[PDB]
Amino acid sequence: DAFSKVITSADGKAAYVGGADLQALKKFVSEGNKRMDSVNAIVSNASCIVSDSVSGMVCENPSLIAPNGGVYTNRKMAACLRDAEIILRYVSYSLLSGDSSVLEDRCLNGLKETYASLGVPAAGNARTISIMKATVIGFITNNSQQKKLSTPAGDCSALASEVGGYFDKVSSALA
Amino acid sequence: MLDAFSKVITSADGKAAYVGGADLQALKKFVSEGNKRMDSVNAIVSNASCIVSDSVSGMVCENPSLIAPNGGVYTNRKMAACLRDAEIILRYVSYSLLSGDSSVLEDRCLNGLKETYASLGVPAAGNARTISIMKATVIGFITNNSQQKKLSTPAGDCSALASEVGGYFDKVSSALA
Amino acid sequence: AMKKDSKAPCVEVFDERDGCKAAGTQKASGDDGFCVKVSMKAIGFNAAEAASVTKNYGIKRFGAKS
Amino acid sequence: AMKKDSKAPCVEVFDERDGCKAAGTQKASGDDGFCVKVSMKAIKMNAAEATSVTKNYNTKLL
Ligand SMILES: */C=C/C1=C(C)C(=O)N/C1=C\c1[nH]c(/C=C2\N=C(C[C@H]3NC(=O)C(C(*)=C)=C3C)C(C)=C2CCC(=O)O)c(CCC(=O)O)c1C
Ligand SMILES: */C=C/C1=C(C)C(=O)N/C1=C\c1[nH]c(/C=C2\N=C(C[C@H]3NC(=O)C(C(*)=C)=C3C)C(C)=C2CCC(=O)O)c(CCC(=O)O)c1C
Ligand SMILES: *[C@@H](C)[C@H]1/C(=C/C2=NC(=C\c3[nH]c(C[C@H]4NC(=O)C(C=C)=C4C)c(C)c3CCC(=O)O)/C(CCC(=O)O)=C2C)NC(=O)[C@@H]1C
Ligand SMILES: *[C@@H](C)[C@H]1/C(=C/C2=NC(=C\c3[nH]c(C[C@H]4NC(=O)C(C=C)=C4C)c(C)c3CCC(=O)O)/C(CCC(=O)O)=C2C)NC(=O)[C@@H]1C
Ligand SMILES: *[C@@H](C)[C@H]1/C(=C/C2=NC(=C\c3[nH]c(C[C@H]4NC(=O)C(C=C)=C4C)c(C)c3CCC(=O)O)/C(CCC(=O)O)=C2C)NC(=O)[C@@H]1C
Ligand SMILES: *[C@@H](C)[C@H]1/C(=C/C2=NC(=C\c3[nH]c(C[C@H]4NC(=O)C(C=C)=C4C)c(C)c3CCC(=O)O)/C(CCC(=O)O)=C2C)NC(=O)[C@@H]1C
Ligand SMILES: *[C@H](C)[C@H]1/C(=C/C2=NC(=C\c3[nH]c(C[C@H]4NC(=O)C(C=C)=C4C)c(C)c3CCC(=O)O)/C(CCC(=O)O)=C2C)NC(=O)[C@@H]1C
Ligand SMILES: *[C@H](C)[C@H]1/C(=C/C2=NC(=C\c3[nH]c(C[C@H]4NC(=O)C(C=C)=C4C)c(C)c3CCC(=O)O)/C(CCC(=O)O)=C2C)NC(=O)[C@@H]1C
Repeated sequence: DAFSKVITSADGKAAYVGGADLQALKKFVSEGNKRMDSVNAIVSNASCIVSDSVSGMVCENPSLIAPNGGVYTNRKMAACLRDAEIILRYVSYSLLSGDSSVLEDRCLNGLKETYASLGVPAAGNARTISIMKATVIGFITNNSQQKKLSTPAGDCSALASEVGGYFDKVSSALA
Repeated sequence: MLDAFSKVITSADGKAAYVGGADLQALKKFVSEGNKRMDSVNAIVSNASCIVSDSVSGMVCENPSLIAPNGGVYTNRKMAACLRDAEIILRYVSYSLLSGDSSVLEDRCLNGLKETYASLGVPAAGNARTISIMKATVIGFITNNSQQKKLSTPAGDCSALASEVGGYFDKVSSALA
Repeated sequence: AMKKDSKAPCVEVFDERDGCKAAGTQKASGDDGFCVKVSMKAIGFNAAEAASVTKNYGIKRFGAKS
Repeated sequence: AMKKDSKAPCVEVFDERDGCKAAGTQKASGDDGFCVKVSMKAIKMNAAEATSVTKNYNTKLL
């Protein structure tokens, strides 16, 4: 409940879990150690993941940056990069905790409608999420070409599938 | 005030200075090519992490003994201290470019540094290469020779500022050789 | 419900088994080198990154697929 | 003298000519969109970056 209460607290002030508490938390979800490396992969690379994904959305559809475009002007581009990071972080928290209940409750519930009212395009979102998904899976499966994780060698395919499922939850909600 | 930036160097209050409007217009006029100069400083600071990482990485890849036992950056503790130093130096260079002179760089960063490195066994050849790559990288951004990321500036010629920042890196190299 | 306040969980993972400690960073009980920190913060706009994406979106980096 | 405290000038440069403002960021005088911030800060060690260089140094930027 240590982390859970951070989500619902008024100030969202930091909680720290170490020692026996952390040991117990790790025992409650599958593959606790690989799971922590996987969460670390996401958060340690958050800026590049978000930047490459939004960049790919635009290079696939450069009209998004033309006048009337979804990310025309720095103000809109910045709001997009922010949302990408927000979603990525709710996904990182889902992988940490072993379930998507907070992602669905505090990130996805109402998001499609909010985007509808703003004219935030579903096709662009779909591409951004698909790239974020591929990037994260890339790191976890040793398929990233520029930077590899500093972990013992082994197989993290199960966690890659799990996190893929969390991204798919986002994609489904926004479709 | 024209000492807005320089007062921060000697202050003990731990407070940032913010300079805008007329005060900033005066500080930009005080040095050459004020606007291009701000873009150049911005290029350094906005990319500081990647500049430091690529430079230290190139030092190691050209001389991998640096990361073997007894090596200059063997263990994460030593590697971290090195990346920290590269950043400190890069930042004093960024301030030299902002202020238009190397006096603070020489006084607060370089004065006594070679002695410290000698006592610690921080290898001069490795340091020389990290500095030369940082120099090359910064000049690359400023001169539109960066292939992975270009600056978002009006098009033009920044060769004078590239030469000036190059001189600042050379002060570092000469002090540490 | 999504609260439109830009707040998201910020997770940090620490592995200090190498025994390197920084002063003043001990925030929980434990000596096995592991810690996880979570806070809930508003995610801020980053003008620099936005400006860079606008300029550089057409460049494939990181050995990525098209 | 170099003081051995790891403290360095941290410079930030702002160009807000586009008119986009964030609340609580007005800390200097001016309305032309420009600002420079300078502070003296201890540059902290970064374990994550250190670990990454140790692992990835032999890869050139792609
Ligand atoms: C800040 C990161 C960069 C972005 C973003 C970008 O667009 N360019 C960036 C960096 C950059 N690097 C250089 C030059 C060099 N980098 C290295 C290290 C690299 N080379 C290696 O052999 C290894 C180890 C496998 C590395 C990690 C080196 C050696 C250089 C050349 C330094 C010199 O000229 O003496 C530049 C400059 C332009 C260029 O591409 O050379 C930039 C912009
Ligand atoms: C976090 C940055 C990364 C480091 C460091 C690293 O080693 N890899 C990194 C990112 C990464 N990206 C992908 C995959 C894709 N990236 C894009 C966008 C890119 N492609 C384009 O055509 C353009 C515009 C010119 C871009 C900016 C795309 C489209 C993909 C593929 C997405 C998919 O597979 O559907 C990965 C995954 C592994 C890979 O290299 O493909 C990583 C790890
Ligand atoms: C896929 C994600 C990776 C991969 C990961 C592996 N990690 C393995 C073991 C492991 N990792 C840690 C550190 C981790 N646990 C924590 O509590 C924290 C911080 C809070 C972190 C960062 C530990 C302690 C361990 C176990 C002890 C050790 O071996 O060092 C691991 C080994 C298998 C396993 O233990 O299940 C793997 C495979 N490896 C890969 O190749 C991909 C890229
Ligand atoms: C080399 C550094 C670059 C390059 C830079 C150029 N910048 C030019 C003009 C310019 N830049 C700014 C923004 C700058 N001034 C500030 O006060 C601040 C923040 C505090 C910043 C970031 C302004 C206001 C201007 C002038 C007005 C404008 O044109 O927008 C410029 C034009 C020439 C000149 O004015 O001297 C150039 C060439 N361009 C390059 O190609 C390399 C990469
Ligand atoms: C609109 C949402 C923009 C955007 C703006 C942001 N600016 C941020 C920080 C910031 N801006 C300035 C310059 C401004 N303040 C002044 O006093 C003057 C001139 C007199 C100007 C031109 C400063 C000094 C600061 C930092 C203040 C501080 O250090 O506390 C900012 C904050 C980001 C953050 O909190 O990390 C934002 C969001 N950002 C965008 O991406 C859109 C395009
Ligand atoms: C040695 C010089 C290392 C190094 C260490 C640093 N760690 C930093 C922050 C930090 N570390 C932890 C984990 C630690 N605290 C605990 O309570 C427990 C377990 C019970 C552990 C394992 C935490 C929680 C923190 C953050 C503290 C906070 O949130 O206030 C740190 C500070 C970095 C910075 O301030 O920027 C350093 C320097 N860093 C290195 O590079 C070498 C290898
Ligand atoms: C980027 C991949 C998208 C894109 C994104 C944009 N989002 C914009 C505004 C916006 N986004 C949200 C949701 C955000 N706030 C939250 O609290 C959470 C979760 C906790 C999320 C995910 C809100 C509520 C808003 C409006 C209010 C605000 O910005 O705080 C936005 C600005 C649009 C506009 O003003 O017209 C953009 C551009 N845009 C794209 O084209 C791609 C697909
Ligand atoms: C990286 C390119 C080098 C490398 C760097 C190392 N530096 C180490 C320690 C160290 N560095 C300084 C200077 C630094 N402190 C300051 O206050 C300022 C400027 C204001 C600077 C530039 C000091 C004073 C120290 C010692 C005290 C401390 O660590 O804070 C260091 C650790 C060495 C050791 O303990 O054996 C390293 C590894 N090492 C390399 O191999 C490349 C060439």
